Amino acid sequence: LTVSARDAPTKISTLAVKVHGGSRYATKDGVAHLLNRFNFQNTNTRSALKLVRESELLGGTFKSTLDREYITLKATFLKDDLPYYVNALADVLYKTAFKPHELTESVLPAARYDYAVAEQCPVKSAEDQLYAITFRKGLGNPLLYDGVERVSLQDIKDFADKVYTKENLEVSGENVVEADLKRFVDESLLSTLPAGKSLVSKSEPKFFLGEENRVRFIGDSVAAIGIPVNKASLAQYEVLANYLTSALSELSGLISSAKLDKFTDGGLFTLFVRDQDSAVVSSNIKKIVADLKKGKDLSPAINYTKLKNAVQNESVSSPIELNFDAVKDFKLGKFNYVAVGDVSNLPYLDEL
Amino acid sequence: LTVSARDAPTKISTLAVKVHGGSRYATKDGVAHLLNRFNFQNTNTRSALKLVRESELLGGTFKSTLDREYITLKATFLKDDLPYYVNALADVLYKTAFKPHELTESVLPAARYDYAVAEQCPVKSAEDQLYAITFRKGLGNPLLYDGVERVSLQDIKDFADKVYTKENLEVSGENVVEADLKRFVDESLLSTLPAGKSLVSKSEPKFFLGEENRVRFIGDSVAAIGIPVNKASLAQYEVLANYLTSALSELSGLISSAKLDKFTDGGLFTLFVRDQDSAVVSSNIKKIVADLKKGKDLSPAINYTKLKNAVQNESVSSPIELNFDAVKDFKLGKFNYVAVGDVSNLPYLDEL
Amino acid sequence: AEVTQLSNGIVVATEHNPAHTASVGVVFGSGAANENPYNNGVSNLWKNIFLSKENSAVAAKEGLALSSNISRDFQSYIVSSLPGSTDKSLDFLNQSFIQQKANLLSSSNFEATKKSVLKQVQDFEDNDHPNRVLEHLHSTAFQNTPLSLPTRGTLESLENLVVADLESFANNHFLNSNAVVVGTGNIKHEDLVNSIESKNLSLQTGTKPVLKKKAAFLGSEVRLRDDTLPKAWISLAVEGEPVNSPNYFVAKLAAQIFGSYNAFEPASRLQGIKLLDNIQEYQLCDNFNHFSLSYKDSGLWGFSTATRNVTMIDDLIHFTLKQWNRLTISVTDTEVERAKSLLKLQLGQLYESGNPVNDANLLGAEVLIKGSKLSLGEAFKKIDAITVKDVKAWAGKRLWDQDIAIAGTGQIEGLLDYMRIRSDMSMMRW
Amino acid sequence: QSFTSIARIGDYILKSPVLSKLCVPVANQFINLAGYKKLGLKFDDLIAEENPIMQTALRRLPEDESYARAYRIIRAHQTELTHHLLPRNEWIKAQEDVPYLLPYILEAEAAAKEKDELDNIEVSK
Amino acid sequence: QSFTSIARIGDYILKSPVLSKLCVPVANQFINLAGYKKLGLKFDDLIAEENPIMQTALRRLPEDESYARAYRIIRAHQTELTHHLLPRNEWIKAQEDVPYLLPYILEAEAAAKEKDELDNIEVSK
Amino acid sequence: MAFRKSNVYLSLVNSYIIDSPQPSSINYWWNMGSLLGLCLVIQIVTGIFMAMHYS
Amino acid sequence: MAFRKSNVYLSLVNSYIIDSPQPSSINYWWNMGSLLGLCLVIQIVTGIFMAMHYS
Ligand code: HEC
Ligand code: HEC
Repeated sequence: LTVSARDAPTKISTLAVKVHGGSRYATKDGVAHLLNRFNFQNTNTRSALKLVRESELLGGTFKSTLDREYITLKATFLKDDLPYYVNALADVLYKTAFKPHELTESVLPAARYDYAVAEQCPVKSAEDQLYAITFRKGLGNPLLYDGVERVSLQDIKDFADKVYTKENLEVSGENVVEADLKRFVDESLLSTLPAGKSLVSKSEPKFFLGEENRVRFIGDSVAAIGIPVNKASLAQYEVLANYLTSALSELSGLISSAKLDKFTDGGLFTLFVRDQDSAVVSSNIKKIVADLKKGKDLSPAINYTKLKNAVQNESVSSPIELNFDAVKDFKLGKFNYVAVGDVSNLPYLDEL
Repeated sequence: LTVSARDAPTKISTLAVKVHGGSRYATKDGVAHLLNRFNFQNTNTRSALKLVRESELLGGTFKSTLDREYITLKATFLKDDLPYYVNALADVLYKTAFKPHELTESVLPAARYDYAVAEQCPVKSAEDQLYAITFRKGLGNPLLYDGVERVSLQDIKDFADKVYTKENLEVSGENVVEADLKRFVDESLLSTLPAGKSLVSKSEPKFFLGEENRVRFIGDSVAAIGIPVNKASLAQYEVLANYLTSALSELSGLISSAKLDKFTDGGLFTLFVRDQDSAVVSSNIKKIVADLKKGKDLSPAINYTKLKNAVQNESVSSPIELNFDAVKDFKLGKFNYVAVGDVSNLPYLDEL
Repeated sequence: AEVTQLSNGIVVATEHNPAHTASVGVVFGSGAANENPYNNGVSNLWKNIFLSKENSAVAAKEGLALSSNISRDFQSYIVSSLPGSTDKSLDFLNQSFIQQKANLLSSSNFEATKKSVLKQVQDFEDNDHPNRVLEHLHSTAFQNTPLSLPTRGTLESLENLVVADLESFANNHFLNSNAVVVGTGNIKHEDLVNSIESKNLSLQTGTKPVLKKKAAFLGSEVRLRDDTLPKAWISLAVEGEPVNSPNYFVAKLAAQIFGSYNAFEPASRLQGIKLLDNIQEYQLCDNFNHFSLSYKDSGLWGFSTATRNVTMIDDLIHFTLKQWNRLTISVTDTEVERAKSLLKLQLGQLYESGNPVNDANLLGAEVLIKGSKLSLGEAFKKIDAITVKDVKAWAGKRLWDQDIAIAGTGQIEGLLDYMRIRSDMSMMRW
Repeated sequence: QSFTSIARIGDYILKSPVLSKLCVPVANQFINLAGYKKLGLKFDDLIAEENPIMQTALRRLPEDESYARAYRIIRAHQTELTHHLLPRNEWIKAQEDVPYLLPYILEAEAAAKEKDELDNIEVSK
Repeated sequence: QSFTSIARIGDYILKSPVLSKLCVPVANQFINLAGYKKLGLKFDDLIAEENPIMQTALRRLPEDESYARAYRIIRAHQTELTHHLLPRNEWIKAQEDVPYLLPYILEAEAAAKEKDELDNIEVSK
Repeated sequence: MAFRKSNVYLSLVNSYIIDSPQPSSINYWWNMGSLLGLCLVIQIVTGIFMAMHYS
Repeated sequence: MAFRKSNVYLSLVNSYIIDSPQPSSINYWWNMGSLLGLCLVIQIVTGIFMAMHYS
């Protein structure tokens, strides 16, 4: 029930309600996806239609976005209309109706859409495999619903109960008067919510290395690697990422993506080499792995790698730092490899 | 250019032309497939239509089977009309038209069907994934065409040039007069054919053990293991398979299928645990692996495993033998594991 | 050729052709057709105890393989073995049909066997649509008559069956007079006849089984419409010819004319079948096969088919039946010739198989009705005899303007009424 | 009339130097008098396509020749509806006026001829 | 007439002890005289479905109930065309004549009514 | 596809008087429709024939 | 979809006089058809009106 804020002399305000119900905490393969897509449907006192129609006349919108760890309920509006959105968001968490038909007529469709869109971008199939082979059942859980294991209308309601509780959520109002936000968060239906135990462990959730999976896909062939980090080691893996995506690295043009996914208990560093023909994909990763095996750094990236991690900071969270103007050397231990696309024309873990 | 026979007072004969061109030696992913599906199409001197209209009036049919190692061109007919079916199979190897439209209108479609069917049977999606991980790139070649890497009309043709050669194929007459076959073959286009080098190696090629691969799937979940065998250690794995496929095993009801694929340079042993819910699959596999690790046998399978292997063996090759009555002891070293279906609620190689 | 048959105290029949293994088994002249609505599925229940894990291990050690078959007209229990172990078989056959006729039926095995066929049959009715539709075709074509009983037996009469029923049936049917022991593979005739005559005795000799009422055909239909199924499977037939009939082959040749077809297999679409012109323009079905099922009392001549083109089923039937009309008025000479070659071909592959368990089932069934197996060479002689004129007479009796049996499942809303289909059995004339 | 027929008669003429030297000129003049080249069309574009054979052919035609043919036909309609002729330089020069569809047609024709024959083949014992 | 309106008027008669005692008996009587029960049909089956609201409801009606309704209707036509009634023990019984489709309708009408309101809401500053 | 279905003129005749899906239970009151059709013909035919003599 | 498109009667019109796909290049000779249609009307109308005075 943490209530943050900010305020400023602006006109747009964005109220966010973070709930630890992401794909990690998912009880069944994809329930998180479905519950996210279920948010903002019918509540026992406000149909989905009226919520929209009404919100439009005020000048505001809603959105429910799924993370690998959260289910954020953002709500952008016109500052002075603060209360409406508070009670509105609350109303959702507390009393969404979950009618059997809304699932068949709205939710499942919207979900199968989300999945089919994702199902056609190999960098995202490579990334889904990366998490799956590194952190088996924790963050290795499928982000989206694909019906591999049937999720009934009940399963959604259950996971909705586990997840929509006081201890597990955090309100965060950007450009909002903190005094009024708390006053309004209280006296609202948010407080009348159950207070089940939060679902966040500070301990590192197993790692697994030297694992590889090969997925046959038609079209763009893509090779990628993921390396799990620690609660302190993630400091250098962050700069390594920005270093590999800057004009400072001789081999930035040989990869497509490189980033570090941060968590409150760890992280995964991902590097993707996507192209067209498997020949230029192989050569481009066989070198990336080769030259990084021959550790190198000097970190000229610092004071830039923290300029990129400066603009990417506004979502009320700012761990690390410090170990900037600090560690400046990187080797390359073990990792996990996934080859999506032209399988019989892509390197294995043996080579590399 | 080998030529066999048998002869009997029967009414039905059956010509065969085993050409080493199975998925094993495919230059691109699926060419073996496409070529097989391409057989019996138009030839410069006979239309796919006439071949059929004729053979029907003659009493006889043509077939083209694809092995992991062969491309069998069998032809069942009335004993007397022997010369026809010899020239018939000849014309196909030396002068198949390979017209661009026959690809788009007949081959591609049928090949697409073969793959559409196979894609729904999780045991053949498991067995394919197995060869892929054990033998890697030898027999590890996918059996069927799926267009992950494009194959042009030329490829199907270049590849047909390689495989359809004297020193690579064996005529295998069954229920045919030895003298007359050899006689007819040598005055048919089988002798005019280019004689390139044989594509068979006498040595065991790369095993790779302790490999695992997981495939997400909608339908029946299947857990399965594979074990590469030695050029001699195979005779025992044949009784291992039969023991588990009989009432002699205290666990023949926990598995769906158990067999040993035999080749001239090794072989692969596969056991599948297929079922509707992931739980039963989990139990029955976790058990077989632990139950076999604590080895057993004593050979009550002997004298039976050599009964099932007596009827099966009717196709001009009765090797094995000897090692039975001799070897009779089994355990369970290292293996390969693929879990298809509800991957999330199915075991990993870690446990087992 | 071969095929030799001799009596004794029981009747024995063998067919040896030096190959691989050799199988011996007892084939009873009673089966599904000899059951009742309430005890139905008793034979399919014997088949599974004979193939039980308990009995399977006993023959596995000894180096044998068990194979059972349940049909309408007969029943069979066969044991496979190596050429030399020809005596190991009889000592097992006899052990299970005399010594263990008290064992096996012991609870814990019967309950295990029954729970397994109850599932086995529940799987069949939920999944094997083509064969299920065919089973229902018999069910309605011969309703309220012996032949109408499904071989696997109903799902209800099955869970009401107890050991007693099994025993009662065995005691009434598994008899000396209603049985034939057969031996195929490579085992000689004189080797078996003597090995059997070694241990004398009879076991219920002089006892005859309870007779019944001759099976009859009835123009009718059964429509198991299931809109949730992705295809529409349908079978349709007329009263056929029984085995040991003047037209046994003439009828079998007519089916071969229209034959079988698989819309996805390139070679199949190239066949010399006039019907295939009409069906390929709009792809009326995925597949279809023509048959000529023969039995002791009656038979069924018609075809089965599956289709995804659910809105044009009426044409599938229309064209198919317009072709059948041809057999009475315009069947050409080359259509008949082609049939012979292809009949002989498929007929040969049936008899001449590399599996004695098939050969056994073929020898038993025949000698169990006509008391002798017709040599394959003798068949070809009859097949080549058949003239265009012959096919037309047969069609005039059997096919032209005759009642029909229809059965279907899946999206069959487009299958028109009985009377609409029934009408197509003929054509207008002056 | 079949192209198998047209191609029969035509070649025979084209072979015997007597008929050849006498007809080819008339034919060349007949064609330049026809005026289709002036609309940016090749003769094969004129072949009436409302029949199984032509339909079979057109489908079997390689992608590029097809898109090209598509353009030519549209261009013809636009020009005709404007009642002009294409600028002289855009006219199909006789060297371009190739029978590109023809091989496909003849293939299809003979294929049909056979199917037809094999459907009525008599038997002789 | 809307079911929203029917239930509005019906419930009101039901909820009042005076009106209840004076109407319901006449109601059960009117129902027995109608006779649909003797044809094996629940009154909800009789509701006309050629309109969006009913389509919406029938679409939303759970499988078990749909397949049964399907049978009931097919059964009724078959009976009606034979000019017989079903055997009395097959007649839909009083505690079977349940308004199963009614809630889905009421909900569908509710949703429709709202949309219409929200499509014409006037604004006042 | 059958002819009665494929022909431009017979398909009309077909979907109206041959393949037209009817409710199995319709009684004889549904027979009045065709009767009227007949009536229209009787009137028209008889009329034109009488018209050849009318002034 | 538009009313002219969905309506039973109007649609027949829409697909014959309104949305009917014509080849861009048909010339004035293709105008003869509508003219024959007009003649039929003129003939029919002028005729019925004279019938009111004819013997
Ligand atoms: C010219 C064609 C013609 C048509 C078409 C025609 N009629 Fe007539 N009708 C006549 C003639 C001529 C008479 C005068 C002779 C007679 O009385 O029958 C007549 C007379 C009548 C009469 C007078 C009854 C009587 O005393 O005979 C009635 C009523 C009548 N028509 C009804 C109809 C109806 C209704 C239709 C159409 C549904 C119809 N007619 C169509 C020609 C026609
Ligand atoms: C005042 C109304 C009305 C008139 C007058 C009328 N009809 Fe109908 N007609 C109907 C309706 C409404 C139906 C549909 C009834 C149903 O099938 O439930 C119908 C249906 C029909 C049918 C189907 C068979 C049947 O009886 O249901 C035909 C055919 C038909 N009418 C012909 C005609 C012809 C021909 C005329 C006169 C020349 C005519 N109608 C005049 C109302 C009328």
